[PDB]
Amino acid sequence: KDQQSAFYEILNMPNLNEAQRNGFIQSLKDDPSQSTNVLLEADKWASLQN
Amino acid sequence: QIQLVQSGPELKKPGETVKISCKASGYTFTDYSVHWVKQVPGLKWMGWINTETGEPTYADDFKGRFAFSLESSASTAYLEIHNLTNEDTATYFCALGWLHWGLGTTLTVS
Amino acid sequence: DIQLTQSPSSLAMSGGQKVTMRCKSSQSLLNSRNERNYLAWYQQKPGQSPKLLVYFASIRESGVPDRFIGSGSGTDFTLTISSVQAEDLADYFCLQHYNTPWTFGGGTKLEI
Repeated sequence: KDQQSAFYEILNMPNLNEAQRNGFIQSLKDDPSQSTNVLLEADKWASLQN
Repeated sequence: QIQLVQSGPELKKPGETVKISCKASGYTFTDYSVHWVKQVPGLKWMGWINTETGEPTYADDFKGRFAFSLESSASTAYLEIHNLTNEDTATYFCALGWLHWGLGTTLTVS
Repeated sequence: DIQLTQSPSSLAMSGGQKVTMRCKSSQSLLNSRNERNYLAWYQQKPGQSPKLLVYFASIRESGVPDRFIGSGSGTDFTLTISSVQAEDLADYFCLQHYNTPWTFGGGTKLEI
């Protein structure tokens, strides 16, 4: 029930790269674990976004 | 591997113009901004440039003689300083945001 | 503008002992969107470019030894070296990237 929250946040990231977004979601599909690691990558690159 | 490489050291006489390049590799260049930092021999943030649109945003202390530009076909950011003075003598860094810093370029005005 | 006031500018070390450096911001660096504190710690050796040690206040960067420990939230942040080694003799400074005018800490020189 925590992984689905990460699915919601990454899927609703405002200005994420669509190819990178599919990679974050696909990594959340292959292994529902590491939910904090993928959200960390998403927040890391979103903070560097233009 | 994310890598930033800058141009070599520069020796300039006062009043001239210097242009510093910064070649990037290892990531999508157009998605993440490039920032410029000045290190006097602390650290002072100069500004950033939008990699997608090319629009630069300068700090208050760098609004006059400084200009940021890009060559997207080569993934290279540029820093141009006009009318060089003695205070411009410093090491200039291009940085992929807060993540990765460039190797640096030492400018000496004399 | 957000101002960064670091801890001391110099520190004398005895090999193995713990060293703590502090970074206080005038305003909170915690982003309500992702609940991250937009502050990073960097190590810079003479004649070399700064290296990222900790990002998002307390998250250690890949490749950094686990003795470099960043912590804190809001306005008070600290970078801790559990057992200072000989290869850690360098300058350290914090950086806030919450607002557009990025500001840097004064710098911390680690020497014997």
